[PDB]
Amino acid sequence: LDHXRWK
Amino acid sequence: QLFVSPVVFVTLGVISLLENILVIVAIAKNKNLHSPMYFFICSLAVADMLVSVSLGFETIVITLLNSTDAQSFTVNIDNVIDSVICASLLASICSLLSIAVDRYFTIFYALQYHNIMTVKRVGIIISCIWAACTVSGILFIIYSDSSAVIICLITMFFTMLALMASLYVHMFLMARLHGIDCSFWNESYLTGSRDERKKSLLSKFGMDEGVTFMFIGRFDRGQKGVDVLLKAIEILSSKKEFQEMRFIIIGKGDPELEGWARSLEEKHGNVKVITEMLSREFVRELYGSVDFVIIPSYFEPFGLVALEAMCLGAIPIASAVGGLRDIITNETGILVKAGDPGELANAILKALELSRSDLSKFRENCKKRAMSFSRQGANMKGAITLTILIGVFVVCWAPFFLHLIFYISCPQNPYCVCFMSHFNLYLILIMCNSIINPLIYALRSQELRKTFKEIICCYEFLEVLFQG
Ligand SMILES: [Ca+2]
Repeated sequence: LDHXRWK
Repeated sequence: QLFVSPVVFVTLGVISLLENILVIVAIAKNKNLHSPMYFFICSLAVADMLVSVSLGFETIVITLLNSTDAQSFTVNIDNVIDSVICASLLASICSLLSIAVDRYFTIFYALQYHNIMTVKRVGIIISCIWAACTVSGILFIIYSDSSAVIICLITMFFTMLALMASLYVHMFLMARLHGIDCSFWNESYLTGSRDERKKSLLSKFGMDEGVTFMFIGRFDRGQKGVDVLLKAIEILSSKKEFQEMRFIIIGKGDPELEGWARSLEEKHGNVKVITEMLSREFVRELYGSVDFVIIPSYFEPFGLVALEAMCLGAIPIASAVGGLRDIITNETGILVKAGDPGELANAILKALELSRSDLSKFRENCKKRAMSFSRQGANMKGAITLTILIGVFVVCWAPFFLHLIFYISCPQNPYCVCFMSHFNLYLILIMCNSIINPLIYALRSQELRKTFKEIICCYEFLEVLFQG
C-alpha cells in the first residue's frame, strides 16, 4: 500500500 | 517516485488540523457566523482537516510498516484511510457547490433563501451531503481499479474547473458588465425631493405633473424593445388613464422608430422624445426624477439597466428576460412578457394605479435591492470568496487529477510516467488546500478574524492556567 490512491 | 520526507506530510497535517479546528471552533463559538455560508465553510473545513489528517496518518502507518506486510490488516487500514480521503474530497466538492448555491440564492433570492435555509435545514443538507459522500467514498475505493470511479472523480473536478472558469468570467472579466457603480449611481447627486425633481424635469420638457415613465436605450426592432413601448403608448392613447401619464423616450438608431417616437411626441404632448445620447449624469437625474423606468428589452443578460435606475428610486417596468428577470422582484418592480405591447400597456396602467398610493417604500425596496448587487456588498464579496475558494481547490487538486487522467489514459507513456512520478508533490498540494482555505476564510471574513483573535488571547490564558 502507498500514499493516497492511483499512484 | 519523487521523494519528500514523511515528516512534511505529518507536519502539514498537524498545521491543517490546528488551522481547521480553529475554523470549526470559531464558527461554533460565534453566533455572528451562524449563517448557512459559514456552516458550509465548516463542512469544507471538516473535509479539508479529514483529508490532511488521513494523508498524515497514512504516512505514519506506511513509515511504521517500513520500520517493522502484516497481511490484510494494512490493506483494510489503507482502504479505510482512502475512503475517508475520498468521502472528504466528494464532501469538499459538495461544500464548495453548496457555497455556490448559497451565494447564487443570497445574491438573487436573499429573503427567500434565508427563510428556507434554517439551522435545522442546513444541518440536514450537510448531514445528507456527508452521508451520500461517505457512502459514495467507500463505494469508490471498493471499485478504485474500475474506470467508471476514476472518470467520475475527473468529471467532478472538470465540473469544479468549469465552475471556476464561469465564476472568474463573471466576477473578474465581466465585473464592470453587471456590477453596479454605487460611487456614480447614488441618490446623493440628487438635490431636493423627488416631487420637485419630477416637477422641474416635466417643466423643462413643457409638461404638467403626472406619472412619469422613462425609456433609455437604442431605437431598434428586436433588441431593446422601443417598438414594444411605442405600440404600448398607442394602445394607451385611446384610454382616459393616459392623460395622467407622462413619457420620456431617449435614444437613437432606426430612423423608422425615431420618426415614430417624434410623431407621437407632436401628437399627444405628454410624450417627450430626446433623439440624442444623453450624459450618464443627466440619465442619473432622470432616474431620480421619473417615477418608473420602462426597459422593454427583448434581450438583456445583465440587470445593470434596472440596477442603475433602482439606485435612484426609479421603479422598473422591464421584460422577464435575463438579468432583468433576476434583479426585479414583485417588491422592486413590474415584470412583463417581452415583445408584448398589450401586457406592457397594462403594466403602465398598473404602475399608474400604483402611483396613487405612496411609492416611497417601493423605491426604498428598489434602492436596497440595487445596493445588494454592488461589488463592495456582502453578497458579491462572498461570491469573490467562493471564486478564491474554488480557484484554490482547482489549483491544489489539478496536478492530482491530471495524474488521474494520465493513470487511466497514458500509464505506459514516458511523458505521463515522468509526471506521475511526482505524485508525492501532488499529495503535498492537496495538504496545502487544507492550509490555504483557513487563511482565505480569515482574509475574507472580518468577523472570523475577530473570533480567531479571541482564541489566540484565550490560548495565552489556557497555557497560563495550564502551568498555574
Ligand atoms: Ca492509500
